Amino acid sequence: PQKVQETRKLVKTILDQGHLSPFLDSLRPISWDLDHTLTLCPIPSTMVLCDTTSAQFDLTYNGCKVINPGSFIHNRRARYMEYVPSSKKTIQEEIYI
Amino acid sequence: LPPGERREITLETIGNLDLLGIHGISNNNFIARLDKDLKIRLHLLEKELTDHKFVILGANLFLDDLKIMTALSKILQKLNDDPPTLLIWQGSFTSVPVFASMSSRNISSSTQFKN
Amino acid sequence: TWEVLQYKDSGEPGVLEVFVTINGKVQNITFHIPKTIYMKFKSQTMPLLIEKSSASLPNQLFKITLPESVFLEEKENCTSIFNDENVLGVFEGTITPHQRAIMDLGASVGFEMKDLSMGFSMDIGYLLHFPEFFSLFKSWGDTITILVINASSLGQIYKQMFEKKKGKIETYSYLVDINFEFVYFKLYRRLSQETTKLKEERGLQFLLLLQSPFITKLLGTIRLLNQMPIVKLSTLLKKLVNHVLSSGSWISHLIKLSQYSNIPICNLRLDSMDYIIDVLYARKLKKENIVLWWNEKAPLPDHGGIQNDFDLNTSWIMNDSEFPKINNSGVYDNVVLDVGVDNLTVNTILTSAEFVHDAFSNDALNVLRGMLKEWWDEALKENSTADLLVNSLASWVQNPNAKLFDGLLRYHVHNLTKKALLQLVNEFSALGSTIVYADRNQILIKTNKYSPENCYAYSQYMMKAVRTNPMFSYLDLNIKRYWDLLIWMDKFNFSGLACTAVSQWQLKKFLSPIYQPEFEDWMMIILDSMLKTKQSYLKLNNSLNGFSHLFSKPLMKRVKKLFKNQQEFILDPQYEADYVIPVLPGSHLNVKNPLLELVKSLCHVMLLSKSTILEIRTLRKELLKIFELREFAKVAEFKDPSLSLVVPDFLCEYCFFISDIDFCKAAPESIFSCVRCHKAFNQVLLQEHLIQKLRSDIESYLIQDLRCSRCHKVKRDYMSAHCPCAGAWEGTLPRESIVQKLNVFKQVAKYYGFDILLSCIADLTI
Ligand SMILES: [Zn+2]
Ligand SMILES: [Zn+2]
Repeated sequence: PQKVQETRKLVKTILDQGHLSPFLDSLRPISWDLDHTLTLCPIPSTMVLCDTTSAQFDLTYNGCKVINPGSFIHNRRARYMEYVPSSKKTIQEEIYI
Repeated sequence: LPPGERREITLETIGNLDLLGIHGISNNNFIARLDKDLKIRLHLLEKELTDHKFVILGANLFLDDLKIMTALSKILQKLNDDPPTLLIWQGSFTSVPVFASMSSRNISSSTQFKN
Repeated sequence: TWEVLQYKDSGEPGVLEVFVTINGKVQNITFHIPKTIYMKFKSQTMPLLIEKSSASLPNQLFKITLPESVFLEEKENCTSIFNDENVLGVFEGTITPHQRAIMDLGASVGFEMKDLSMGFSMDIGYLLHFPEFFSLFKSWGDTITILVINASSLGQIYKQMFEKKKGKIETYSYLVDINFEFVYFKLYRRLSQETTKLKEERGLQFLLLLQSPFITKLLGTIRLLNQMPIVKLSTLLKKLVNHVLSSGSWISHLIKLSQYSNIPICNLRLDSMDYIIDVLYARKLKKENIVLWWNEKAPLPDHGGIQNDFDLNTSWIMNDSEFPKINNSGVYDNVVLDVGVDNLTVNTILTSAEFVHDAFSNDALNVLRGMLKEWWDEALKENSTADLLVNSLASWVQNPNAKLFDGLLRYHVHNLTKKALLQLVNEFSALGSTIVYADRNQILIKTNKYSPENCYAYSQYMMKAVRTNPMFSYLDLNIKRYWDLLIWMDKFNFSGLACTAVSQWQLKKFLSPIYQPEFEDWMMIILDSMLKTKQSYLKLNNSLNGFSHLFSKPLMKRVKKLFKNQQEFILDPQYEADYVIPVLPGSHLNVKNPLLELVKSLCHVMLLSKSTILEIRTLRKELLKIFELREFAKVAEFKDPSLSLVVPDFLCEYCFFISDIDFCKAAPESIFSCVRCHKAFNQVLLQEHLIQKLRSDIESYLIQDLRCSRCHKVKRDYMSAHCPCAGAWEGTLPRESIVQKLNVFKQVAKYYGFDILLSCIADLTI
């Protein structure tokens, strides 16, 4: 499905690129001293890669579990997400409103 | 795109540094090391704590919309029955960006954010 | 139905509840409106209402039209045309339905909007609230409810103010008419309950006037029954009585605004004329087939998704504002014309007149020009509303809260204003004069003439000769002062005789308290000597030659005596407070000898005299000999004791006056109140502008280009270690300059006690 493919593409881009801001500094400026924080070089164990313009997901790639609770209020539901560190499950949750 | 590298492979081939201070702080004469036995002990404790849960709220949680606040009141009322270990709030806590006001009649942008 | 009083959105999408007027009654009614959308593609697709279209974009296009329900249910859910598939972005998708209604229907218009197309005399209610002090009034009741001496003082204050405002009350009596009783205070339930009592006694046929500047507006609409038609508005009971009796004038003014602009009475805001300009510009833009960059949700223009991304041009456009203000310091024995200027921005927009990628759209500019000409002609025909509008344009072109705000438009207007000021200086100088100083509000002009009484004719000729050039047809050129003799180094540091003598010196403020009177004394003596010399030379017929000789020897004798006294008393606790140097905003530097600081100041003021450099210089030598300092010693050199911190283009909304304000070189009264009018600036607004300036400069540091340190080429690549000419890369904003800027910010924050700015400064480091 389109929604799956355009998020596999996202996390594969981010983690293969190894760095949270692949874009040129003339398109997303970085504080030069602090660019080391955006680098992911030992790939994190989990990533809450939050994004309001993509579907929710809880993918895994290279052992990195990347989750996105994309937006709090969407399609007349409140949306929130329960990551469980001692098992790495990711139970999505919603309240209708 | 150049192939990503699994966490273990990266850590073992850079020399297993503590790049966080999870085990110890570094100095210019002393790079902190991510001690294997302590790593294992922590990992076993991590698997032991079945009950810990991190709750992540969605983005664009505008505090200045009553519908957001109503929804959120319901959610937090659920969470008070069984508290998270940790609770990530995030992302743009106001509907408009909060910038230098152009007028003094309305309550100013900064003051509104504080409210 | 064929007249409107209010639009508001229904809960459900695309539907409006509307309050309409016909046959002498208000009626509640409801419309259905489709959402118009524009989309752009590089390649064709048409799966399906959708119409291929043509319209100028903001700096393959299809119009799209749906009821908002089907658009909403499709867009957020399906694999539809609204999702991916070579869209370059939706353009007008942010416009709220009732904000489409106000544009296309207005006041002079369920029911399909498909077939809708392009004398007040009723009751009023009132609910103004002053935070706990909820105030309620009607045009159909003889008592007033004012919540938590009271009644007695109310009665006589009403009587006095009613007597003060009789004619204004009488002429607007037919809109709102008079004495009444009083009452005063879980309590908050009375607000909902007695508003039900209002609704029970007037189901329709009355109009509710909401609130005043100490707002809590949204929570107010939670207390208030949300189904009324509502005119939203944003021992001190004198204020409340005054507002109540002012109501009739507000209704008259709002009727004038509505009948002029075709905006319903509830929807237009008195609090911002910029909004009326937004809707009225949106009409003429869509009528000239421009895709509209209205943005409801955020200040930035809705160019589609592109508006969310950082851009070096965009960030330059937002960060930049400084006029290249001219300041030719000197002494002037010729009469100097202190020319005020106003309506400069309006003049540029009227008199103004892809390859350029930060020029505002020339189509939209042409619309703004012709529309401004229309408003201006109606102001010349004494339309109070059109006059107020043209005055308020200077706010709207800058205000980010304008619905049609665009940084490109702000910048286009701004740099045209800059060019126009330079051309105005060119015009005055082309007529044989010479400019002392110039900025966007003021010009000081050397005349090549010597007598004010001789020149009250020629000055008016000169100013007329400027305004009669078409480039300056609309300028408020105004000869605000005549300077007979002028000493000038900047607008915060001057003295002169006006046609009589005034002196003001930020220089003076840095001298220790014993010497500030001494400075003013010798400045009066300098003016007196210069004037004696001018009038002497003119009786005998650059005229200042020899003015030092009338006072040099007294000044040296005085300075010698003061130097002896300083050696006696600078260390003395009896006197040291008069020798302590003041800490101040922009306090530039440490100083070891305060008398030497006075001498440096006097000598610098006198060294402004280009005609007479030699005699002053020799006197300066003979003065510094008292300290045994050599004539050119680095200590004896005068560096300005003040560091400027200019917040560019501050707006006084009370008189729509745009001014750069310098928190260090300006006196405190000019910081906390306007110079032209004298309304006070709000403290938090002021601090917010300082934090905006601070963060703008930090960002300008981090987004800078690097320049080669020995050949000044720009660094074009991303990963070179040095320029190909072997020069090391360096900043175009060196780090030292930004350290200095943060230092003056911390000084200003400490001195004026700007708690928000000071905590921002704290949060940088910590
Ligand atoms: Zn003012
Ligand atoms: Zn070079």
